[PDB]
Order: sequence, then C-alpha cells, then structure tokens
Amino acid sequence: DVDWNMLRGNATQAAAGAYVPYSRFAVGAAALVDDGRVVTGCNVENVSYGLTLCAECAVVCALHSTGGGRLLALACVDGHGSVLMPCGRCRQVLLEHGGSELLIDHPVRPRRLGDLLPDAFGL
Amino acid sequence: DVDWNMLRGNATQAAAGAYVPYSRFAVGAAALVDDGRVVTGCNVENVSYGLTLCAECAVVCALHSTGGGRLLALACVDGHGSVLMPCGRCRQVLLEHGGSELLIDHPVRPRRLGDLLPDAFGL
Amino acid sequence: DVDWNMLRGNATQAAAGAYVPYSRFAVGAAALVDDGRVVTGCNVENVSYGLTLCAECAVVCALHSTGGGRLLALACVDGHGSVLMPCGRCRQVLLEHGGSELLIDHPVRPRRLGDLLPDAFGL
Amino acid sequence: DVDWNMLRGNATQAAAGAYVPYSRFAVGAAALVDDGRVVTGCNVENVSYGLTLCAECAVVCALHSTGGGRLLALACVDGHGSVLMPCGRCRQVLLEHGGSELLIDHPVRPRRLGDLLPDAFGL
Ligand SMILES: [Zn+2]
Ligand SMILES: [Zn+2]
Ligand SMILES: [Zn+2]
Ligand SMILES: [Zn+2]
Repeated sequence: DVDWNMLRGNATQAAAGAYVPYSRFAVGAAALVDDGRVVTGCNVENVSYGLTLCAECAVVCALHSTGGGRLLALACVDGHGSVLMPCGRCRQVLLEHGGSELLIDHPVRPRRLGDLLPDAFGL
Repeated sequence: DVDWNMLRGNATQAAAGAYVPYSRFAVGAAALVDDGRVVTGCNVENVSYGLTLCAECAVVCALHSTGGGRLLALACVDGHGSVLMPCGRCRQVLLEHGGSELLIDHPVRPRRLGDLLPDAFGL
Repeated sequence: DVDWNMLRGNATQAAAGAYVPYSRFAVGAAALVDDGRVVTGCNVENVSYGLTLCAECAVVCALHSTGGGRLLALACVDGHGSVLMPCGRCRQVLLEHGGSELLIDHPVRPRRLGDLLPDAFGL
Repeated sequence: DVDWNMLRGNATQAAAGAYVPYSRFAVGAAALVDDGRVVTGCNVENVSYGLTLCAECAVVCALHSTGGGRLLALACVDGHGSVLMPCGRCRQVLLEHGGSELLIDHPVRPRRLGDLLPDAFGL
C-alpha cells in the first residue's frame, strides 16, 4: 500500500534542497497524501535559529499549497539518506494533517504518529 | 520587470489553500525567484498556535524544495486578496533568502524588505 | 521526591498569567529544577499565531534566566487547572533540558518525557 | 525616564544565562514594564534549531509570568554586551506587548519598535 522505498527516496532527493548553512544538517521529507500524490520538503535555517523551518513542516505547507487533504505516510531523512524521527514540533504539526494513524518511516518498521506522540495535545 | 499583478494574483490563488480553522484568517504568498519561476505558500495553523506556518515561510520552503535561489519579489495577501505586510518572523525569514533588496508587494508601491526590517539582525 | 500537588498548583497559578486573547486557552507550567527551585511559565499568543509562546517553553526560558540546570519534573495545566500533555514542540524543547527522564505531570501517574517523545530527534 | 544603562546592563547579565551550544551566540534582553519592574530573558537553543527561543521572547514570557502589563523599553545585547536589534520574529512578538511606541535600545539612540517594524502585521 505505501511504497516506502519511493517515499524515502523522495525524502532523500528533497534533502538535497536543504538550506542548512548553520548546522550543515540537511533534512528531507516526503509524504504520501490521501489522493496518492507525494509532497516534499526540506530543512530551511535562518540566522535567527528559532525561525528555521523543518522539512516535515515544509511538507505540510506543500500539502496545503497543492490542494490539501490528509497525509497517509511520511519518510524523513538526513542528508545521508538515513531515516530520522521528526522533532517534537514536527510530530505535532504532522498530527494536525495526518492524525495518529499517519505512518512515519521506520524504526525497522514505519511507526504510527500516535505512537510517536502519544496522548497528544490537544485535538 | 516584476509583474506585480501576476504575483499578487498567485498569492491570492495560494491563499485558497490556507489551513486556518483557528483564526479563519487565510494568507497566501507568491514570490518571484531569480530564475523567473514563482513559488507560492499559504498559511497552515496548528492547535498549538505557535506551530502555525506562515504563508511567506511556506514560500521559502517551496523556494528550496524547487532548486533554491534568491527571492526577487513577494506579494502577500489575505483571503480577500488584500495586500498584507509580512509578520516580523516572515520579514526575518524572507531576508535570509531575498536580502534587503527583496521587494514586498505594496503600500501603493512595493517596498524593499530592507525598509520593512531596517537594521536587521544579524546577517 | 516530587511534590506533584505543589508543581501542579504552581502550573495552575502560572496559567493565570497567560496572554491568550486569540484562543482564550490559557496554559500554565511549572517545573522543578535539579537544585530544587521551581520555575513557571504561561502561554503567550501573538496575532501571528506561529509566534505564540508555549507555557513549557516559558518555563525553559525561566530555567536559564535563573541559573539553568536540569528539569526534573514539569506539570502543565489549562486555565481550568486540568493536566495537559505538552504539545510536540514543547516535548522537544523540554527534552533538551530534562532529557528522557524528565517527569511530566499525569495521566493518573506522571510520565517520563522519553515515553511522551519516544525515539526522539536527534540528541 | 528610561535608565538605558541599567536596562542594557540587565540584558548583559541576562545573556549570561543563554543556552547556546549550537551557535555559541548568546543573547540577553531586559525590558522595563509599565509598572517599573524589569524582566529579563536569554537565548535558548534546541537541537531542532527552529525550536530555539529568543531572549526577547523570553522577556515577554517573564512579562506575563510576572503580572503582565506593557513593555516600555527593551535592550537586547549579545554575549559581548553589544547592542543587538531584535530579529523580525522578536520585533513582532514585542509589538504585541509594547506596541509601536516600545523603545528598543540603540542605534546611538533607542528606536521606536514602530520604526523597526514599520507597517506591522496585523494588529
Ligand atoms: Zn521538526
Ligand atoms: Zn509571518
Ligand atoms: Zn507547546
Ligand atoms: Zn528573536
């Protein structure tokens, strides 16, 4: 049902766009939306660190700038193509758009977002 | 040189994608990048308000997820198609990607970002 | 070892300071730091929603503006004094300052942050 | 009316608390509130860069966790005690709490926030 090799690959591609001059730590993400399209995002840092955009947040922006809908699955990777768990902020924003059933690429098996952010605030 | 009617129109289109169930205040943005392509973004709210994504930040994500480069001009509008000045956070993130010379759609004449965020922190 | 009734009460007090004109949803937090002092925080909203400050983030700011150290326990509550789980963003920021062993007030028993943000990004 | 030497000094003190292991770029802030008390804040970074808290945002949290009110004047400094202009995000959050008349320490003369964030979004 979810081609994880494809999603992960798109996340790996997407990582290539990261604007990460401060950390040099590129992140890409790719998500499958409920209509079968995939949207991607990369890391975008800012001199004011707290204004940096996460790749998974970029994905959510793409989601809504391309017709919205629900996220079914997301892979997040570093610039080396390694699977990354989304930061807590991203877990919260993904939840809004995929709910607890959103699959997040690996550990050794994609995880439900619900398990990555249990007892989530607040709707 | 900059088709502002086009950019503003794209920002107006882009506003249609806003996920704004909390504020009901849709924002769209569209920017011209140095290679002539235009990238767009809309507002994406979250139950945790501080995780909401600005449309202009969505634009910057699109920028880098589509090859990066420099932003030359940006229009930001509300869901009514009215010109909006970017919030301070967006002014900072746009600066990273357009610098002080980035034109921002209107007042009655597009403004340099440099004038919208004078004496900007911090590079 | 942790007076949860005290922490929760301080979180309830702290909620009273929330600047929440947009959501009307007050949040307070109080944390015990490794030296036995307690630091508190409340929700601070902004017209640009994504600039709203979480109460638990306020706590972390207090932590470092009062000598830093490690967070041992945190209660987060709404304006009604109900226990709230921190949003994903707060779970990530708390982790930086309390690690996985940081106790977070309730469900029916305080939880390790590690369990609230399993397999956390990224250090 | 505003003891800027005092505010700047408090901002310099406050900078000492910064949690800045990623950038090593400490920021402190101190603000005078309408009741004459001063509240302070420092920079707090996170591994997820975009979750870093600005010192001026820390100030606003202190403001409301200490009774709220309006900010009259703010100095922001780096770890070297040099005057810093607030990032765009901070200019927006300060505006909510000080309005356009909030004085911001230097260039060679404190500036109105209104001039640092002209034509501000959006209330
Ligand atoms: Zn993230
Ligand atoms: Zn904005
Ligand atoms: Zn939070
Ligand atoms: Zn700032």
